[PDB]
Amino acid sequence: NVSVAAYLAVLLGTFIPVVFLITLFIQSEARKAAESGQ
Amino acid sequence: SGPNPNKQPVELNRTSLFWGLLLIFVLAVLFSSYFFN
Amino acid sequence: MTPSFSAFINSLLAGLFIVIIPIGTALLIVSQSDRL
Amino acid sequence: YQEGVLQGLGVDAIPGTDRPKNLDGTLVGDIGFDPLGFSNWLDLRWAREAEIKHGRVAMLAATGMIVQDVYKFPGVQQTFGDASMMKLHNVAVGQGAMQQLFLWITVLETLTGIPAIIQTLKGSERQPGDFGFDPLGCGSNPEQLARRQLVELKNGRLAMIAVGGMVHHYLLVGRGPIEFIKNIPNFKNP
Amino acid sequence: DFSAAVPFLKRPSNLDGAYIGDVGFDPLGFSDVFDLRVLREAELKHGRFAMLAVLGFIVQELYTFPFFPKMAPVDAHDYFVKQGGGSQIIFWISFVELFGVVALFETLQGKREPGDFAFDPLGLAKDEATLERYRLAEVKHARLAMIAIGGFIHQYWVTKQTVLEQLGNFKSL
Amino acid sequence: PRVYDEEDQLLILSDIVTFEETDLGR
Amino acid sequence: RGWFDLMDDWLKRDRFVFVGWSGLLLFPTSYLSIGGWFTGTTFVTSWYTHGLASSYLEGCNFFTAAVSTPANSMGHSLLLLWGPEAQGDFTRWCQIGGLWAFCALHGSFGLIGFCLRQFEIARLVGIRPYNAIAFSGPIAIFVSVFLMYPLGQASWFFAPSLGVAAIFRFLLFIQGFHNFTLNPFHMMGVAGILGAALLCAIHGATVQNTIFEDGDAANTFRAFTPTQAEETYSMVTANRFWSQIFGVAFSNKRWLHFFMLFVPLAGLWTSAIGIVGLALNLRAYDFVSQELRAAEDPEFETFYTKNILLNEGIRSWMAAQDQPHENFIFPEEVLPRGNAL
Amino acid sequence: PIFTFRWLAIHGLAVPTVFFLGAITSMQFIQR
Amino acid sequence: ALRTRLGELLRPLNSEYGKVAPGWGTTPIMGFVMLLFAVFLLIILQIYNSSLIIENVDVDWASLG
Amino acid sequence: YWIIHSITIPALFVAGWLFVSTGLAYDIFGTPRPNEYFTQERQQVPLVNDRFSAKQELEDLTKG
Ligand SMILES: C=Cc1c(C)c2cc3nc(c4c5[nH]c(cc6nc(cc1[nH]2)C(C)=C6CC)c(C)c5C(=O)[C@@H]4C(=O)OC)[C@@H](CCC(=O)OC/C=C(\C)CCC[C@H](C)CCC[C@H](C)CCCC(C)C)[C@@H]3C
Ligand code: KC2
Ligand code: KC2
Ligand SMILES: CC1=C(C#C/C(C)=C/C=C/C(C)=C/C=C/C=C(C)/C=C/C=C(C)/C=C/C2=C(C)CCCC2(C)C)C(C)(C)C[C@H](O)C1
Ligand SMILES: CC1=C(C#C/C(C)=C/C=C/C(C)=C/C=C/C=C(C)/C=C/C=C(C)/C=C/C2=C(C)CCCC2(C)C)C(C)(C)C[C@H](O)C1
Ligand SMILES: CC1=CCCC(C)(C)[C@H]1/C=C/C(C)=C/C=C/C(C)=C/C=C/C=C(C)/C=C/C=C(C)/C=C/C1=C(C)CCCC1(C)C
Ligand SMILES: [Fe+2]
Repeated sequence: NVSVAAYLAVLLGTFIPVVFLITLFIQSEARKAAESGQ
Repeated sequence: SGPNPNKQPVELNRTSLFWGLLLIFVLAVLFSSYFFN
Repeated sequence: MTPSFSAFINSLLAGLFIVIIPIGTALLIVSQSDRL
Repeated sequence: YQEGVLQGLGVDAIPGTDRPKNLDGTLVGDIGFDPLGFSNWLDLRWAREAEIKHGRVAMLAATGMIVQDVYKFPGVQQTFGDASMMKLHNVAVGQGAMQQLFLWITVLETLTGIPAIIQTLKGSERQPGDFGFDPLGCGSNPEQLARRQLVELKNGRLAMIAVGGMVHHYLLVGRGPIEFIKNIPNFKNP
Repeated sequence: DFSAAVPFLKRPSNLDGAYIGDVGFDPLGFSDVFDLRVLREAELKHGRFAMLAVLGFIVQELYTFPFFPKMAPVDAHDYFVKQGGGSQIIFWISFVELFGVVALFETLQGKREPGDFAFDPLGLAKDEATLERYRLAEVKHARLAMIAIGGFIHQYWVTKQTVLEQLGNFKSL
Repeated sequence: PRVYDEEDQLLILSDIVTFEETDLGR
Repeated sequence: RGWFDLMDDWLKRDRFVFVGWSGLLLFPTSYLSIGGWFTGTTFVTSWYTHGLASSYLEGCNFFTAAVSTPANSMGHSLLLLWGPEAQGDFTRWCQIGGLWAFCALHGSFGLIGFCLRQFEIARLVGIRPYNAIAFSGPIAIFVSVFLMYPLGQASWFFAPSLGVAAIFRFLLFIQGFHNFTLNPFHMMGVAGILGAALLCAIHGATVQNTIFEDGDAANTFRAFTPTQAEETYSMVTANRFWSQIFGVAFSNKRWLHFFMLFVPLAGLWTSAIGIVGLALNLRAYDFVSQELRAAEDPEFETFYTKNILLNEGIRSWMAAQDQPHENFIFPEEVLPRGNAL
Repeated sequence: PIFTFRWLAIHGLAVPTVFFLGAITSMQFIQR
Repeated sequence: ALRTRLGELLRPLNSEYGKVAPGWGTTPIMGFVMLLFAVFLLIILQIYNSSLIIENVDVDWASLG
Repeated sequence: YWIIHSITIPALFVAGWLFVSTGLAYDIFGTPRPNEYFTQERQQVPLVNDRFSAKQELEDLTKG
């Protein structure tokens, strides 16, 4: 009944910004850890 | 070519990460009912 | 030529001579008089 | 020059508020009348040029309205109907007579007015309002020329007010100057 | 204020009496914004085209060739646009203007007077005084024909009559 | 036919406003 | 100096009321808009446009008086006083609702002038222009609701009329004909407005309850002076309080104030997007799955279906008097009712 | 003195204000 | 900085950075043209708005044929 | 201050009063009087139907 496109849109529009933000945060933390003493 | 002087590092805070995750999840919750119609 | 276009031209003239020209003239006169 | 009286220093229209600082007997028609502070801030060359242009145009306009009410040129009939003051402007811009007049005065202003006023503002020897137009020897003698300048200024100043009155009386009544003189009572509105 | 033609407007800065026909008439700013040599070249080209155009407007109305139909000059432009003769005339005028470009480039560089193509087969204008008189006559006729060709064309467009056909039986608007 | 503005227009002021420390803050 | 420089100097003078270059647009337009609204709510009727009395002269009070929108016979006309509808007649111009167009247009230009005033005063003072960007929220609200929505609809008639009861009617009319509460953009707008009110109250209480004891008086308003190099309240104490009470707390004052700025602005812009969507009847009116479920199952009922029935009742029982130009005549038999269901 | 921006703005916001107050006070005594 | 044929061909076009005319330049001409453009925009706006009828101009689908 | 405004303000208030009491507001703004909401011929709500004939339509509606 419910469209394939509806589930695809919801899941992708949730995950893609989420993984973008997670990647950016991990990159920033990596820079912080590399510059600081480890 | 050569070394580009305009390169700048990009930083995202943990507060910014959580703000972004909350915004994305809340927008998904809000618009899921309308996308499913 | 139509009454609508005559009204439009008269509206342009009225906006020039009742709004733009008086306010501009008063502003210029007061600005020149009060150099402070 | 034209004497030290009626246009020069020592002649004041008021009892004298120490006179405007930028007004003296050098300029023609300077009776020291300036209740506002126009004189100092405004360029006196540009102001005198504008005054002379307004006066000449007003003299021509007042004489034109008077003659048009008095006499129509041959062939102006069969056309324009009544057309005293303002219906005449509209019907003639519709026909193209005032279009021709506007075109030729545009040529005159572009080729004489703009360059002359620009050069006068830059410090040229030309006095404001002077176009060297004297086909007849009416200004050969400076002694008569100063009086002619004063007469021109006074008649232009009178004609500005006169043509403004003619226009406003026509706006109120729909009646031109000669016809306005003919019937005094207000209630008639043609 | 010594423009010598308009007494109240002063001589223009670069309008010295070097050029023929220089009476100081330049009220608007054009000689101070563009090269005077290029302006004189354009003036002479416009005037020569106008003189030829006025002569053609007279002759075509007075006599048209055994060939081509009997037409008014503007209708003649339209007909020869659609026929092919106008294309030929444009081609040859463009061919001459191709070297006119080089002549104007020289005039920009120098070594060539504006409007001077050294065209004088009959050997007229012998001695400098006759040359100066002919230059003055050429410039005056060029300006007069520049006004006159526009007069002819606009009068034909308004009254739908050709010039000599309009001279008699005027039929005022 | 016959002057340079010499202003950066891309410049942040970028001047740090230093604040002093008192005994209470210490 | 030149005339332009002298005029700029005069307009920038430190007077009681700053004028500026933007004042030349702001003061006349805003003054005319406010005066026209007062004139319409005091004298001008709505009898020939809406079939309503909206003026103090007709007997209305502050709540029921309004400057009503033009007649639906007019399209999206500018309704110029010299325009073909009025042809210079002031009385006919007021009767056809031209005063509403006057107020709306001069008020939009007044909002533009006030935004330019904020920009100009920020430039002259020497501060960042985060005002006139906050005001972009109200500007977008006005543009979407009073300009874009009627332009998308049949005419200016369906724009909000400038009155209290008129605004309430507009609210109920939009709810009935669009189900605007169900619109997600309106939901984001409501969240933004309520969160902004929450932020204002909570920030005021937090600052008032974390002040430093900088005075011996019990009333602590005297303990502050504007020429202070020290903060008047403890940010550390407030952060500790809200971190151990709510689980999270602000640690940066600049981020806190930017957030208090951002929430109402974002809410207003989202609501403006929703109203722009409503302008073309592109509304989140119904859920197709729920309608299909209710059609094939008479025993299936949710609060959404009850809202749909309420909107249908609103439309049916307000169409006749809210749109008199349509000449709607609905018999009592076709009027929806709870018993009729 | 006679003409000032404050003076002109005040009387622009006062002369209609008093006129409208008088009009509304008259509206209060209408037979309605 | 790399030198190229296209770079040296287009170099004079990107050579006079920051070069300005003296005081107020051609500002009155720009203002006059902007005023004409504003009048033109008002004319065309009032034409489709139907607040302005010129002659033989029918802002309507039926004018297509 | 008080000398000029003890004459100007009461006169302006009385003028505002007379703008309504003399019936000039109804004539200027077209607001119908309580006795002229419905005419004998037209007992319905009067509504403008055409934008380009609005002036003539209002003249016909408000003639009686
Ligand atoms: C209904 C709610 C509401 C009202 C009444 C309102 C009103 C105002 N806010 C202003 C400012 C602001 N509003 C701001 C944020 C917000 N404001 C909001 C909501 C509102 N803001 C919201 C939700 C936010 C969050 C984003 C900021 C950040 C500012 C300012 O900087 C500014 C200020 O200084 O305030 C402290 C002033 C703008 C003055 C102006 O434009 O120049 C003069 C007035 C003009 C041009 C308007 C006249 C034309 C109007 C649009 C149409 C006519 C309306 C009639 C006169 C009255 C009709 C009444 C009926 C509708 C009942 C004004 C007092
Ligand atoms: C230089 C002086 C002069 C001026 C300033 C002037 C201005 C205008 C204007 C205003 C711009 C118009 C609109 C106009 C129109 C006509 N003129 Mg003209 N005209 C002038 C001179 C003459 C002469 C000498 C005659 C004449 C004619 C006509 C006819 C007749 C045809 C008809 O029967 O329809 C028409 C329509 C004849 C006539 O009837 O005069 C008794 C004729 O002999 N005009 N004329
Ligand atoms: C500032 C604009 C203006 C100027 C510069 C100006 C100059 C002159 C001069 C030149 C020095 C004279 C000689 C003059 C003569 C008359 N003017 Mg006049 N006048 C101006 C404006 C008005 C207004 C607004 C009215 C008016 C009137 C009259 C009457 C009455 C006759 C009558 O009662 O029938 C006469 C004799 C009234 C009128 O036109 O009646 C409808 C009327 O209300 N004027 N006017
Ligand atoms: C063509 C056209 C039209 C037109 C038009 C025209 C031509 C309109 C022209 C109107 C003019 C010239 C009005 C000026 C009147 C004079 C005034 C106000 C000065 C009075 C002197 C005073 C107050 C004081 C003087 C004095 C001084 C200074 C102080 C001391 C004493 C004293 C000496 C008394 C339309 C617009 C109608 C529309 C139509 O479609 C087409
Ligand atoms: C488009 C078209 C075509 C075409 C075409 C062509 C050739 C169009 C060209 C038209 C021309 C050349 C018009 C000329 C206007 C000149 C004027 C008004 C100057 C007058 C002099 C003045 C005012 C003197 C004033 C002066 C005097 C003495 C005294 C004062 C001082 C001074 C200023 C010096 C076709 C025919 C090929 C057909 C095709 O289907 C379409
Ligand atoms: C008691 C009370 C309780 C609660 C507190 C409270 C609210 C403070 C108080 C209220 C007090 C009250 C009752 C306060 C009310 C005060 C009032 C009624 C002020 C009215 C002002 C009218 C103006 C500015 C009209 C100007 C007309 C103009 C610009 C004309 C415009 C024109 C239009 C029509 C369009 C054509 C063009 C022109 C000609 C331009
Ligand atoms: Fe704060």
